[PDB]
Amino acid sequence: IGFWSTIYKEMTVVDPLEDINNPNNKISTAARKRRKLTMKDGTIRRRAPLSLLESHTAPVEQVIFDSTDNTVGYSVSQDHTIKTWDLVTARCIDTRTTSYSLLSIAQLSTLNLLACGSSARHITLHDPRQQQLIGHKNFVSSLDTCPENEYILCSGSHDGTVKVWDVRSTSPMYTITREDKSVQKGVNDKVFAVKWAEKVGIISAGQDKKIQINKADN
Amino acid sequence: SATMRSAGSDIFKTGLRNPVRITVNSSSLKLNYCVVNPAEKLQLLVSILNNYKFKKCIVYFPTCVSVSYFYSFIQYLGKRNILVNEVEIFSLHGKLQTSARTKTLTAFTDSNSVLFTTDVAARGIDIPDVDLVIQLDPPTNTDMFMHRCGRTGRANRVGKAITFLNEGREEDFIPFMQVKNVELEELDLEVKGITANFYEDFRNWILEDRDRFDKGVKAYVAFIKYYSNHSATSIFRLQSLDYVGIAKLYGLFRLPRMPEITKYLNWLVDPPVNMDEYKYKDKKREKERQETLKNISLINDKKKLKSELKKKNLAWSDKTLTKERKLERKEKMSLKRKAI
Amino acid sequence: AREITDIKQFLELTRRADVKTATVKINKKLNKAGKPFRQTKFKVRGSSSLYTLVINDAGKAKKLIQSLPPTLKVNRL
RNA sequence: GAUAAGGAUUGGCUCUAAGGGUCGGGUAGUGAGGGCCUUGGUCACGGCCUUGGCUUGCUACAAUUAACGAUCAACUUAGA
RNA sequence: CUGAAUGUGGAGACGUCGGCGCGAGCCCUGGGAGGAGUUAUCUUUUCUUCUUAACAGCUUAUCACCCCGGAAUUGGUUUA
Repeated sequence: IGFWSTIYKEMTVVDPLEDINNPNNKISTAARKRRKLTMKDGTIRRRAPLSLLESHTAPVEQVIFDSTDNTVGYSVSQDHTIKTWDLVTARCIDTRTTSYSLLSIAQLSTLNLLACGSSARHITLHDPRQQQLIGHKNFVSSLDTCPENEYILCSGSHDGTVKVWDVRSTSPMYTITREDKSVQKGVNDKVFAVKWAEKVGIISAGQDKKIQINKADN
Repeated sequence: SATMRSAGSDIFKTGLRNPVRITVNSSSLKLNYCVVNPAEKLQLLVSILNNYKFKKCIVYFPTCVSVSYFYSFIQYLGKRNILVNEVEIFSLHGKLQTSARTKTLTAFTDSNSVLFTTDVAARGIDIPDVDLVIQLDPPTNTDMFMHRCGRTGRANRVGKAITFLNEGREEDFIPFMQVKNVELEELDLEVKGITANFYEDFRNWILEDRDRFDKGVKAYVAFIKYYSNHSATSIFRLQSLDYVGIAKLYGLFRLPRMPEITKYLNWLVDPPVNMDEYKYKDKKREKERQETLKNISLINDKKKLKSELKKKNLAWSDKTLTKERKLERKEKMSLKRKAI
Repeated sequence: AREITDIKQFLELTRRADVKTATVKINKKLNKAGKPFRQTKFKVRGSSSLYTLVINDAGKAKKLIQSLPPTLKVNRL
């Protein structure tokens, strides 16, 4: 995981030339040309991370900030784990092991839960100091939380259907499908991104090029 | 082929089945020759280039290294304005890259131009508007001679061919061509512009860069080898060859170590010049030369050990050492017994 | 006689009903590198042949020794 | 073992498949990107939105014998 | 990786001589590790041991044969 700054003046600068120019020990002409061909789109500013949070053993799928602390960094990876991070010291504090790989993570700090959608077609609820939502038929790729309701969260999955869930329940209360005549259910129909926008509703996007908007207001 | 009769019985090596030989026969061009001392030959070339009237002159050289070396030296002479004419000088030998050869040939074919070429351009190819052909030396084989001077005379055009002879066995080349039904009318050309300086100029231009010295000596040795592989052995004799004259022609100041030089015949410049102070003028190779100089004794000892091991591996070497022992003992005994 | 390379085949041979004893033979010998080593031959005879397993590794030979049945008489050398 | 020799100053013919890989060429004008500047409003030395002055792109003349140079990687005495 | 009557084929099973190639035993011989003899003088000296059976597993072939191809500028080739 990379810990980065919005203000680029606060990071050490990296010089692509310096690797092959300052030592210049045994770099071949082919290597030099290959390195030079990576800077044809002008000389754009380049920066190094503030820190590297490295404890996972498999690729990391999502990382989020704590909705209150802004120092706690819950993340999910493919090594079956949810890891919380101390951003000040840049280390893992606590680790929870799940039975299947995790693909999406969302936080409900107003009722203190973590919803992690896994590759096992279900969303696990964890207490970051229990219940699982089922009904999806493929990888759960993205999650989001309703801004006005405290118990409602949306989930998108690779089966082309978005689903809205109440935390207290265990079954979907509405199942949004992609409204398109040219879309096929299993050929090109996936949801890679879903968003709960407090002013327009539910935004869905994926394998179909269309960006879909659904009301999702009471 | 324009000389298909020469390949007499070798045509059946091709595998002819039902063959029919065809012979087609018809002063278009002039065939001259000059008998001059070799050390003047290049100067004579210059005296032809800046005086004769031509649109294209093709000058033939024996070897490729000679083509490059003399091309560079003539360019240097033209820098000093030794020859003053609207002449553009090109070099084209067959060891170049193919693209360079094509570009040079298409530039020459396309305003008064001189070409320094080996036998690559002698046969087949036709450059229009070629007026003069010079053969700085007669070819290694005489069959190609008719091709080398054959680039001119198309449609009975007024073109001249000139050849140069070494003054020693020149009495044999003309009758040899006459028997082959070729008449060479002797031409007398004055050696203009040489009193004393030309060889001095060549020598002092060689002293500037050791690469020039290397190219000159390499070209001279290559010509000696080329002369070794000569048909009509009686006409072109290695013994009668003017080794000093040829070396003077190339601007050299020392005869390269050859079996020919040792047997059939040193410092041409009477005050000798040492190679230690001779600078290669090229930065990458200067340090290599200095390193080799600092490793003179080590390489000398490597060669000494190689020589000793060759001595021990020769035919019945132990017996040869025994015989040398006996001869040395008897001779050193007689060296005192006769005196006493 | 016969030579075998499979260790479990040797163990299966030593586990048969009609087995008398097994011989363990030690040889000190040189390898192609010149370093001496200890080679263990485990010999047991089946119905009509004598099967020999040659092991040039001390640890593998020790594990095979430990894996022999406790009711099998073992002849050292 | 080819290639004219094998104590010496080794460099050795013409044409004809390949001879380890890779990279590299000027002088001028204007567009781009970086760097040092600087000027206003804005939020408690640091941001946010704005103002004027080493890399590469496009055109115009020389060079096209780069037939040059640079770098990486390989290699040792066949004599009894 | 079934095979009756019936009909065939192979091994058993076959003259003598010549040179060439290959293997084994014997002979010759270098180093080293032991033992014995001679030694007025010389002699790294003289003698002797340094072995691997039937059987079993892996691997190993001249000849012969198969496939492509189509040859005089006649090639290949044996001690013959």
